[PDB]
Amino acid sequence: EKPVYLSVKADNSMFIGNDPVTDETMITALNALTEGKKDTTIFFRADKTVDYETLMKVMDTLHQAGYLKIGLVGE
Amino acid sequence: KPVYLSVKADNSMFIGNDPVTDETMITALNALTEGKKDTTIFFRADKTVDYETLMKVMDTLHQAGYLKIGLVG
Amino acid sequence: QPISVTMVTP
Repeated sequence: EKPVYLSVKADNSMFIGNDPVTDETMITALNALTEGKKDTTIFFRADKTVDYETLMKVMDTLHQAGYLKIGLVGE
Repeated sequence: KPVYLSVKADNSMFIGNDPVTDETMITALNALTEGKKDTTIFFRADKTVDYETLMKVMDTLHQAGYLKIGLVG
Repeated sequence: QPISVTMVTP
């Protein structure tokens, strides 16, 4: 059970750990990593220039899937 | 009455309808909330506001003890 | 409709 690190790059590619994901494949990836434990914390980080519209699309996808424990990581 | 912190594309920021800056946001917030750090701060931003700006605001809030954040789109 | 988050920094 490794920490879940979701990152969004400036070109809007996304990763869980080193595993590439998109908004359409992210939940399948998370569910495999967490064994469906929705109480897992999702630690989210993004490049400085990633915008609020992009962040909210990711947050909405996590939210609708029942991932309700989200930490935003700053540098 | 929920507290809404808004950040616009041009970097202007508001608590409710009242404008603030990064250096004045906490004193305004504390005056509004009676210093109750359990108040949820609702955050909304223009679509183009970037993560670096969001994190600066979140850090100012966190250092002041406001831990409960709700992001609205 | 809000998404509850925390801020995590080193």
